[PDB]
Amino acid sequence: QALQKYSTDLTARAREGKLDPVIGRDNEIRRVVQVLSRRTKNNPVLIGEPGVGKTAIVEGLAQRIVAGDVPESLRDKTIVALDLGSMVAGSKYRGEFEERLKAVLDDIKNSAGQIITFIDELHTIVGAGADAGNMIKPMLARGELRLVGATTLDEYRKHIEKDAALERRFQQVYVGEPSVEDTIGILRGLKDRYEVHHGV
Amino acid sequence: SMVAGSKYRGEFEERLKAVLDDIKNSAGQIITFIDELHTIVGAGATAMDAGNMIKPMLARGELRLVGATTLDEYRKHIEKDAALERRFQQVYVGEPSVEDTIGILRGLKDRYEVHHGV
Amino acid sequence: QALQKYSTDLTARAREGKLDPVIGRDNEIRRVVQVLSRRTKNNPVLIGEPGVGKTAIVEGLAQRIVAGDVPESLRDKTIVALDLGSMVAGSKYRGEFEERLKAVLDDIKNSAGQIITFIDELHTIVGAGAAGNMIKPMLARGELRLVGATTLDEYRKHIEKDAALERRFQQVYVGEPSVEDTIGILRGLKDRYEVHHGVRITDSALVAAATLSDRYITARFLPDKAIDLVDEAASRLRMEIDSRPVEIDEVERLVRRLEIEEMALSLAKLRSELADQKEKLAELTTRWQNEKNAKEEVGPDDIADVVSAWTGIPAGRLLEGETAKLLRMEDELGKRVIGQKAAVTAVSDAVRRSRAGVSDPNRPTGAFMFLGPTGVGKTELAKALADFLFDDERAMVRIDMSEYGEKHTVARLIGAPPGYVGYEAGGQLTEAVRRRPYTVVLFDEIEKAHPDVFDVLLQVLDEGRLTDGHGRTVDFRNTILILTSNLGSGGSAEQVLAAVRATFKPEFINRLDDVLIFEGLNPEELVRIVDIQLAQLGKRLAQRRLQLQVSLPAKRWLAQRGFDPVYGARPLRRLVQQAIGDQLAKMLLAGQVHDGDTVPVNVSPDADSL
Amino acid sequence: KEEVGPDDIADVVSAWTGIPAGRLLEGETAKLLRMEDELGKRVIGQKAAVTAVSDAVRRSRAGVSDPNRPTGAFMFLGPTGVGKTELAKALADFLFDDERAMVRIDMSEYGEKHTVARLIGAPPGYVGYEAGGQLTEAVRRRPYTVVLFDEIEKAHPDVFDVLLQVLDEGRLTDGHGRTVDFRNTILILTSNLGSGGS
Amino acid sequence: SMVAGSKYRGEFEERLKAVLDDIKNSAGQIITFIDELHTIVGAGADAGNMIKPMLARGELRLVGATTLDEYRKHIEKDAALERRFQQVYVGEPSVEDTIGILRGLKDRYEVHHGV
Amino acid sequence: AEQVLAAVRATFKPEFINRLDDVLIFEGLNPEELVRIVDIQLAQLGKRLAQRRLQLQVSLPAKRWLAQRGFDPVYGARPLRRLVQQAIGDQLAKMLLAGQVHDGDTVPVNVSPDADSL
Amino acid sequence: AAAAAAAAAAAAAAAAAAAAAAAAAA
Ligand SMILES: Nc1ncnc2c1ncn2[C@@H]1O[C@H](COP(=O)(O)OP(=O)(O)OP(O)(O)=S)[C@@H](O)[C@H]1O
Ligand SMILES: Nc1ncnc2c1ncn2[C@@H]1O[C@H](COP(=O)(O)OP(=O)(O)OP(O)(O)=S)[C@@H](O)[C@H]1O
Ligand SMILES: Nc1ncnc2c1ncn2[C@@H]1O[C@H](COP(=O)(O)OP(=O)(O)OP(O)(O)=S)[C@@H](O)[C@H]1O
Ligand SMILES: Nc1ncnc2c1ncn2[C@@H]1O[C@H](COP(=O)(O)OP(=O)(O)OP(O)(O)=S)[C@@H](O)[C@H]1O
Repeated sequence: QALQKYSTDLTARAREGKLDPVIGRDNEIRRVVQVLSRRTKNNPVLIGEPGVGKTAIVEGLAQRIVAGDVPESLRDKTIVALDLGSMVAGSKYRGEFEERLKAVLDDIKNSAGQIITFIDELHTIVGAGADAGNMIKPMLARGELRLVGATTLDEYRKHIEKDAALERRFQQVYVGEPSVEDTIGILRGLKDRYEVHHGV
Repeated sequence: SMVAGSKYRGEFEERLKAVLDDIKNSAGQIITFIDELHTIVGAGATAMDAGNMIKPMLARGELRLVGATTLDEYRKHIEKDAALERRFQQVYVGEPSVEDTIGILRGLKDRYEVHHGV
Repeated sequence: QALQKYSTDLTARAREGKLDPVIGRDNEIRRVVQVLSRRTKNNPVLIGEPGVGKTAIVEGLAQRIVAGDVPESLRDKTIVALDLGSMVAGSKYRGEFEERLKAVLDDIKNSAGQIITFIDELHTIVGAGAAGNMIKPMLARGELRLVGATTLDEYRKHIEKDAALERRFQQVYVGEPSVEDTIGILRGLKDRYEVHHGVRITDSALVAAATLSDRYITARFLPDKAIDLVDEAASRLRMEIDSRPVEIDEVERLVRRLEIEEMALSLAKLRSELADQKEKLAELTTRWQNEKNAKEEVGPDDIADVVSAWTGIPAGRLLEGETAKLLRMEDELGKRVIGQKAAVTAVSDAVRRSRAGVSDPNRPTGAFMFLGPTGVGKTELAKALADFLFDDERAMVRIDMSEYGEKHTVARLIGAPPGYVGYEAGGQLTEAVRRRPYTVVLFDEIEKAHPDVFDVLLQVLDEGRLTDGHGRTVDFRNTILILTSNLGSGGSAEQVLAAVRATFKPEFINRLDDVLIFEGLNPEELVRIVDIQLAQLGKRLAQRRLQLQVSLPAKRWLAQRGFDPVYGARPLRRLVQQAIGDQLAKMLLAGQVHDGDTVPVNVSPDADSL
Repeated sequence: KEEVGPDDIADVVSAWTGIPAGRLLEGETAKLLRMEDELGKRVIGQKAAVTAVSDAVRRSRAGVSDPNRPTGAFMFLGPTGVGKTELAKALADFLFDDERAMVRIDMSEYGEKHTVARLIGAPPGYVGYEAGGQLTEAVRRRPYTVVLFDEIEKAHPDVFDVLLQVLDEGRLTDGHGRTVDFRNTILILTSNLGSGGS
Repeated sequence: SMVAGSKYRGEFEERLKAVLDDIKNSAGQIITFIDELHTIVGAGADAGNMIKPMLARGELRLVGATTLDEYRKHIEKDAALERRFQQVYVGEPSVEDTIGILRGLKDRYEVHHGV
Repeated sequence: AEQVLAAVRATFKPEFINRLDDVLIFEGLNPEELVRIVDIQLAQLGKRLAQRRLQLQVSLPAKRWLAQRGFDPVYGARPLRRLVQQAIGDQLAKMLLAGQVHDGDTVPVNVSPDADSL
Repeated sequence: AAAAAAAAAAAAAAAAAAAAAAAAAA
């Protein structure tokens, strides 16, 4: 219940058609579904040069879950997008932040794996200390909390690869830019959305 | 006047998030205007946390954020952090010539007659 | 009572079968046990590179205490692991955290020698108070037992800097395993992954996944590297164990896409490619049925497909489609480089070799310098080779060594040493191959480089890998290095070789492949360049419906008056635009040559008018 | 005009990045029709070497140009006092409406082998690192300026090696790792070799 | 004296804002004088940067004094400020002016030494 | 003997001579000491081919046929190691990808004066 | 009955640079 107060809910926004349609890229969606359903250490990381579409893959995954093209043990598992900006709002005292984070982790683990967490731009997860961001380390390797992320390729090697105990517990999923031939299909797909906002 | 006194741990971040929720709360009215926006990058020196807090908000187009930085204080700071660089469009303002600078000068010849009665 | 509240219990979860067997590693178990049974200073600390298994050793110790194979004074101990997360929670008052710590240490004091405290990742304890200092009179009296395990560099950054405690710690190095013992580890873990999924595992997979992960994936260490390929090939098979398989899925989604686009346009074109794709999808479908009429476990190929899809490196069992490519590859590559058949037959002879698994395991798969006069194709060849390995020509990693004329400009490809100005940034060669190494590397005009860059390329070749100014060893073991030049420029076949021996050291020519020498051009082999230039010109202005009509006398005339065997095919590409481009460029904006036209050219004694 | 079309896309990519890439919509074809004769008001004679400079501009505004090459890279030389610098400042006059918005570097100073670094930058770890080059960070702002190279004889034959991938590819690098594209500027080279050869 | 106690975040900034607010709190009679202003560029840790909108709006009068050698090494490299200052140049004088100045200061040293 | 120790003695700045011990001379590529090198290289190539259950039978006439372009006592035995993968490697690679050299088969060597076909 | 209020901090340590000093080689 505590995740109501420190999170959005992409599945609840997807259930009223408030997401731009994701066209293309079957390979990355199949790769994310392959990695996210293994037994232990099940948490991918999307990595690519910026602008090629990395949030679009997670929104396409949400579309494909709400539609229902997934396998059996991925059906009806809502993607609750976490935050780390809103969680350090009132944190003046010496123990409030770690209490809040332990409440969040206890609320995730209390479920039966029904929640897929989503920390976007997780290169900020190292800091916020003063220790902190280090109590999540045993929870990652056991396999309880499912975590999907998205970094740029060059903030990764500055903030995460400095801290090689963490980066062993991830799975790098590279995303490359397309050529022109797929971009023509993407532009034919997204043509209808701008004709409605601008009446032309 | 936002990093004014914030020596406590969470004192800056709720302040900035309150300002941003007030901007997001109203019905598309307020167009913000930050001058000298290269100071966005090194905001909270804790381990990069601040400055790239508004990054998931500019992509949805929630605050219209007109800025004005110089040419050479740009490829030193903002091009260093190229995840922010594609959020911003660019308008290139070059200098005029004399043929229009005469016209620019002829219109400002009223405020100087006021402050100096000549 | 407080240890029940804050901390955990391994022995509680050990008696419930809630771990995995730790088959292997008797030596470090016996070492930690024997250090722990000392009269004094029994504080062991495990130090080793990450991922080799350090939690698993303490779990095997817990399993052994539950079983009872331990020596004398280790009966019924119930190893308790502390939880420093819950120690700091809601303690927003003044003198509260040290009293919680004092209550826990009082709860440790009363029991004599049962409880073995196990703090994992003990480099957090140096801070975490503002406290965390009430250990020194505790360890000065032998009460606490304090088994722990950190990583390799994180020990010396904090704890050896703060050396007042480290005298009260005996250390144990944890050794990584090799390829031989990892197979025996994977035999003892097959029985769980069969249960968690609906799959079975052939021992061929447990051979091949241990062998294949040693060469290609070079970032991790051996015990947990091998579990990944098995554990994700199981998930891929479980995806295909469901109702309808792959491929067919690919084609169905593709044809649905093209259907969408086409109906939205209602382009022809696509209409054809639809139909063709519908033929294919039909055929496959029928084949599928046929097969059905006539797999339920992992084989050798699934590990190969996992290691091929990740990290971009293609390594399979030659899956029936590239055999159409790698035999036709000469004629398909000779659609952009005309002539030089002896060179194409030697460039092709390093891809079919290393694809078919006969090549050397510590060598760049292609490393060969080719040179001669100008205007021949030695730069066009690489941008034709990278046109079907990648199916796009802008995916080349190209540097130009015509700018590295002096000593100090090494550092724009190897990075600066740490603690300097550019250390966020890193190099331009090192940090562009570590991200998915399969690309093709160029070196335009290796002549005019300074003769000290070459003492970096000596361990690029002959070893496979190089260091940088950051602390990693990226490997080039499966790239294709290509060197260009114009050396000699007037020798028949041997003055060129004398110039190469004069400028390069002989211990650099010794490490290469066959140094090719290009021959030039011929009058008959120029017309095939001419019509390629003209068809490329038509493809350029195919956007305004302005095709051409070149008569064969005019195409013959283009071969003649720009010919010379001293500048190559470069003057022809200027002569085309001097003949056609002037008159076309003037008349096209002068009206009257509007869209939907097939303008001809006709032979005049000097020009050729429109 | 009730729908967008292929012209307004070109209007946007003109008004941003400053490159004129339109269709010459009936107004400025009137200019480029008269360019061999409009330029004659400041340069007299030299007629066979204005009908070639006046051709790499017309063929690049018609769309026949080679899309990976500078639009014109030609070298003119001869005796002194002829008009070979006055021409390269006169064809930068109606393209820009000024005469000072061009990249005028002078290679009369690069006698030694280590003045490469003032136009190519400095490798990381060294003193002036965040400064770029003088040739590089004057193009990346507005990628359309005409470039001079005055008296290329006096440069040591190492500067030509830097200049060799400028031609026929269009890109070079610097310390920061960006490949600045010279695909649509007009390079101009001056010289005085021989000065009276038959 | 303004970077006296600061190992925090935002400690120098409030201490500077109080001084600028006490300047512009008053009316126009607080002409300021920062001597040796080549230490206004650094002192960050972003600082020396609340002053840039206040300069080119006419709020604080700011008579400054830099030596020419330290100027082009610390300010002209950071050219956003150099259009916020007028460069009054002071050349060294000739002999007779110095004789006049030495006749000016004859009074003071006779007090400082009875000669 | 003379020029080598004269150049050796000169490049020892102080105290590198009498504080090491005696200096030895190489014994390069010789006809009797050439066979076992080829034995080690062919054992290496058999290690490379034993995964797909193919192995080799190499005779001594081919082993001395390679000794013509394997002696060259200036540059060294590295063109021998190259030519092992040149002559055998391309023929084997051409045969192995088009089937017909099915697994479990062995390969014999067959001497030719310039090639050695299979 | 007071509190603790764990305050933050700021760190700084600059970088160096080297010069090459070419040699005229005659
Ligand atoms: N495959 C796709 N299908 C549909 N829209 C797409 C696709 N790829 C990209 N887009 C659109 O292009 C934009 C991509 O922006 P983002 O993916 O949010 O950028 P990003 O991937 O988050 O990279 P950064 O570094 O986080 S800004 C959005 O407007 C998407 O709607
Ligand atoms: N002999 C073994 N038997 C079974 N599993 C093993 C064995 N050796 C290692 N492993 C596995 O290897 C992995 C090692 O995980 P951990 O040791 O917990 O991580 P780590 O090596 O301690 O690195 P950090 O620093 O703790 S993240 C686990 O999946 C273990 O089950
Ligand atoms: N045999 C050929 N077949 C097809 N095109 C060719 C051939 N030779 C040259 N060309 C063309 O010539 C151009 C390539 O020039 P290059 O030969 O690559 O110059 P180069 O080989 O790099 O010589 P240098 O000394 O390095 S400039 C392209 O336009 C090619 O299409
Ligand atoms: N045909 C001409 N029409 C107009 N002005 C000319 C002509 N020929 C020369 N001039 C003038 O001659 C002067 C010098 O010519 P420049 O071109 O600057 O010298 P130059 O031709 O570059 O020779 P060098 O090698 O640079 S000294 C300028 O003031 C030009 O205007």
